[PDB]
Amino acid sequence: LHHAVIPHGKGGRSSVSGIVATVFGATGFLGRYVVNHLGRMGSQVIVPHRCEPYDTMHLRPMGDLGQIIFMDWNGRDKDSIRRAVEHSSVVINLVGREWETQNFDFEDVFVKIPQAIAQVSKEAGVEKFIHISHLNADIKSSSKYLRSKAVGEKEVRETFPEATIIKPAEIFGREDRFLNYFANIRWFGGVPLISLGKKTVKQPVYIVDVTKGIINAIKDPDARGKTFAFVGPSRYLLFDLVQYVFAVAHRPFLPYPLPHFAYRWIGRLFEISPFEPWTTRDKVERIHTTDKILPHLPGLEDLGVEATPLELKAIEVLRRHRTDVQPAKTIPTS
Amino acid sequence: GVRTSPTGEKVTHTGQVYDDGDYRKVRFVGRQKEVNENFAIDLIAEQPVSQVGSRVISCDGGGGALGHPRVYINLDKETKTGTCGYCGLQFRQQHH
Amino acid sequence: LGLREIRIHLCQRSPGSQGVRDFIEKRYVELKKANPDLPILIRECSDVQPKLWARYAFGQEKNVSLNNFSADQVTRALENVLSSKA
Amino acid sequence: TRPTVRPRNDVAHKQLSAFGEYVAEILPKYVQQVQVSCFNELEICIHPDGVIPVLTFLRDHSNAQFKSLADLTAVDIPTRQNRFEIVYNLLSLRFNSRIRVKTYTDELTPIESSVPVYKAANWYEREIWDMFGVFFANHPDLRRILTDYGFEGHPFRKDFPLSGYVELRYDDEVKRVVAEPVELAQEFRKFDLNSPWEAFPAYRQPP
Amino acid sequence: TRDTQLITVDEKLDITTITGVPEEHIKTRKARIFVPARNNMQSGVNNTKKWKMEFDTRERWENPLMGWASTADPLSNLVLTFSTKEDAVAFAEKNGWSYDVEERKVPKPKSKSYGANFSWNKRTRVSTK
Amino acid sequence: ILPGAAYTEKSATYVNTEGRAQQTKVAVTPPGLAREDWKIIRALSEIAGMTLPYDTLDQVRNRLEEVSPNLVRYDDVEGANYFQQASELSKLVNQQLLADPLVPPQLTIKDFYMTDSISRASQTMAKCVKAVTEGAH
Amino acid sequence: ASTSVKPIFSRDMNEAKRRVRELYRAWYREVPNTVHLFQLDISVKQGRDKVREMFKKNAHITDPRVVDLLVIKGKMELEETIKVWKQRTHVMRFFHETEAPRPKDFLSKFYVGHDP
Ligand SMILES: NC(=O)C1=CN([C@@H]2O[C@H](COP(=O)(O)OP(=O)(O)OC[C@H]3O[C@@H](n4cnc5c(N)ncnc54)[C@H](OP(=O)(O)O)[C@@H]3O)[C@@H](O)[C@H]2O)C=CC1
Ligand SMILES: [Zn+2]
Repeated sequence: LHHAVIPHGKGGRSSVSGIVATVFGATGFLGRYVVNHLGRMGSQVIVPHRCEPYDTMHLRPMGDLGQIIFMDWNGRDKDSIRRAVEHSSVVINLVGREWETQNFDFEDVFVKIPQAIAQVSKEAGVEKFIHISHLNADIKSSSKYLRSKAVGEKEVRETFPEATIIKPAEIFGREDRFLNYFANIRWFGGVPLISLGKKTVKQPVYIVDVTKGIINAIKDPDARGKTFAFVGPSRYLLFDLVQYVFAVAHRPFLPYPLPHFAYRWIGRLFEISPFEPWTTRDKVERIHTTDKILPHLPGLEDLGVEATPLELKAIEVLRRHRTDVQPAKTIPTS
Repeated sequence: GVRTSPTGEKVTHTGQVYDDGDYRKVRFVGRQKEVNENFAIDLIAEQPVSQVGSRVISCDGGGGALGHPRVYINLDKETKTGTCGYCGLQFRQQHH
Repeated sequence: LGLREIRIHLCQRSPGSQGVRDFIEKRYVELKKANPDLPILIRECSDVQPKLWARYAFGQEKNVSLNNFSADQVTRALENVLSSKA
Repeated sequence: TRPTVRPRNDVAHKQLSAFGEYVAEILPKYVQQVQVSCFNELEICIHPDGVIPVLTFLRDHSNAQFKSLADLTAVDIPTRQNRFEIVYNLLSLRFNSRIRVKTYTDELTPIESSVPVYKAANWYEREIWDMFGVFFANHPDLRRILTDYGFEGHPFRKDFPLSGYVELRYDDEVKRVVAEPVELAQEFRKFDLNSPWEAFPAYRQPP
Repeated sequence: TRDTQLITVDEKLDITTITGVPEEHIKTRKARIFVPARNNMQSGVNNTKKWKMEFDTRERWENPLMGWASTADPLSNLVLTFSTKEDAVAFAEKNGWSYDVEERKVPKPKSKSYGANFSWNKRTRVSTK
Repeated sequence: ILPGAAYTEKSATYVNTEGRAQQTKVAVTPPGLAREDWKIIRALSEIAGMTLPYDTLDQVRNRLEEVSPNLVRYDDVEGANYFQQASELSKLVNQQLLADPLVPPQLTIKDFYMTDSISRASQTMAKCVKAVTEGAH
Repeated sequence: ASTSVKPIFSRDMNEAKRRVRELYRAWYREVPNTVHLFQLDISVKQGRDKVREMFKKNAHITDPRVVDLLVIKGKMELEETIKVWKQRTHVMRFFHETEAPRPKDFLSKFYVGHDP
């Protein structure tokens, strides 16, 4: 524990792995899985949080005594970010939001805050920096969510050149907003879709695969200053994918088309609430965006992670929606 | 006798202080490092040396049964004081 | 690329090593003046089956059991190693 | 008298000695040794084949009437080839006396279940099985009683580690309690306390 | 003359599969069967009577929170006592542990004589008493 | 620089001045990223494509047996013989003695305390060298 | 003699092997019921593979008495599963889903720690 930190032990709860990580946005969906893997191997995890301490309780059991440390931070306060990274050797940014708030829009969560963390991390002396982006990130799309990601990805790549950008597709899991999203369209009617789910190809990836990929990027030396594209093993049509979700959840599937402009309006209706919107204009766009194919970026297979097929671990997610299923037709590689 | 390291952390009476690059300092961020202010090595030096008129004096720490085991201290050596092994009090022999 | 060292194993007072003990007493001094730069490592140990190890270049080793041999059979094996290299 | 020393009871030492010979004469086929300790406790050491014959005699015989099974346990002595010592503690309310019966077995040899004699041995034998791994034949329901379901190993064996091999923990990824190899933040500190000087010369063993 | 019907089993006793021990701690360990050496600070010889079996020492590291000594070795504190060397080897063999046996070291009998302290010619004469 | 384990941190074999082979036992593990010395060479061989034929300590000690059978006879003295043959070969190549007196490297006790890496790094041996040179007080 | 010993259930390997198969059939037929009652996230085939693997690791045993104990313990494990004395956590402890694989090659061990 002089030059960096020497690993010690068997790689269990009470071991020392040498990883001192600050995980921004650790209180969300992808955050709880990243902290669980870091703390499960004996890492010192620092968890800045904006929420009530009551909402960080599901993280305390994830590490031995003293291994999970909680700090208050403000996305717009550079000093708070400095206090949370000055002692770390790796910084992971999972800050994000599926909707805009009166105080935080997509240009804050995905551009300004990530660049603030990257800058303070660079001058604090942090050596490794992992930033999460989107697979479909580019400034050409109707989704302001995806336009912000492309801008933020470029700014992170400039403030912290040795950063490691991860570009995952729609992540599915127990607490995801992807498979659970195609299961809450039952109290209104059928399943609205742009077109009828055709001309929309999705490549979802398992949450543990993304988590295991981020862990291996910390340990792997030849991942500094590199971009990855974490994608699932199989590609699906949004119609076939959603049909599979309802079959696994044993719900009656009544797909009917809806105009693209018509879906926007009902998105407006559901985003007037003060709480987590059920759906929004940007959410509809992203679901109906086609997952890019970037074969020039190393993916999960370049970090020793075997992508988990959606059919194998979809029952564990949709079990709670229920009151021998044919696998969905998949696009061949060709 | 609490000294402060260049980074600003207090040095404990055992000499403990985290180096500049040690990550374990992160446990004190938003909290404090508990350091006892009364250094024993400094307070027992303030006690005066006791002048006795015999070659062997006995110390029991003061208080009888509330002190420490009674030990006898030899004061024949004139180049130093006879220190009690339990409590640190010092004794000297009057003009011999 | 051939022989690099010779190792001979034997016991001190075991009958099976009698032949090898005879070889060392009389033959060995002659064998060593003819091979001044060849390390012949005689190593004795109680209750060890006698053997002859030959180590050629690049770490290859071959062993032949000298169990119950006579001094003549032993010197025969040395030639098969000194002469017929590998 | 001597205020700090336990007074002897030679009357009770005589009586238990006589009853020990009595039992040794009536069941020579199994009894291997009889002894009375300095504090008047009778031990009958028997061959394991005599568990049911010897216990039945002591329970039913008019001069024994040992109708209570106070306790039944095992002791693990690894240095013996029959490492386990099965111990029966019986009580006689008629004659207000206690007797201890000992036998032995190893990791593989079955012992006969004394449930037919004393019904109280049903759970005691399960605890012996669970904690020592001694199999009792013809037990109505033999299974673990104290250890966790699926527990591997027999904890009370002298060679089983104090902290075991696995520890439980709740994993959020799989949403359940999981078992993993044990890692202690502070290892148990093994103290070597034995004095290098003999304490009791009366128990010295021959060189 | 047992009435119980016995059977013939001609194989070395082996219980590795019915002890619950993880396979990692049966094949990778190294038992040491020895008689403990006398503590040189004391003259008592009552801890050198029995044979002990202990296992090979493994890693202990500093606990980050408190500096305590941590361990992942379940057999670190396990020590067994045996009356003789043979019944200690027997226990190791049936549990599957590789072992090393170290022969007992008993002090050599010494020739002691108080009168030699005052010898007329020999060198054993002592200068101080 | 490849960090290795000291004698208190490895089960290693040593032979004393009389041909008696003895083995140390692990008291503590080597510090930091240091590793057992013979394993550092097994690891190097595999990365070099010349993988050695032993993967465990017992296998490495089987290899020692093939080279010198007495190196696995722990706490046993194997008598060596053939002094006559050694003496015969000792006088085939004559050589001339120098004319400088035999001076041992260690004359007084000040030269005894520090002789290897471990003793030279000891703060107690240094105090012993100072004590026998400067004296008391 | 020394080699004469009481049998547990089986007097030779042939009789013991009969009890092994009778246990395998009982286990083989409860995986679908176990995977259903406990609502496990594994498939029936990989549940039956684990049963096969457990029967395979201790397949070199030649002592009839050791086989009897392995079957006695195996039946106790089956009874706990059928009676639902176990819970979802106990059934899944055969699969070690939370501990990362321990590499078995020499080099991988050499990098991580001092263990063999
Ligand atoms: N989950 C998915 O399907 C996808 C994930 N990603 C990206 O990964 C990142 C995290 O994903 P995910 O965990 O699922 O999202 P979540 O909504 O589940 O969690 C977002 C985290 O960011 C925090 N956050 C949001 N706004 C702020 C803010 N102003 N200040 C401080 N913290 C804030 C939240 O803290 P708090 O809870 O206290 O509000 C929360 O901890 C995102 O950037 C996302 O774009 C990429 C592809 C798909
Ligand atoms: Zn005092």
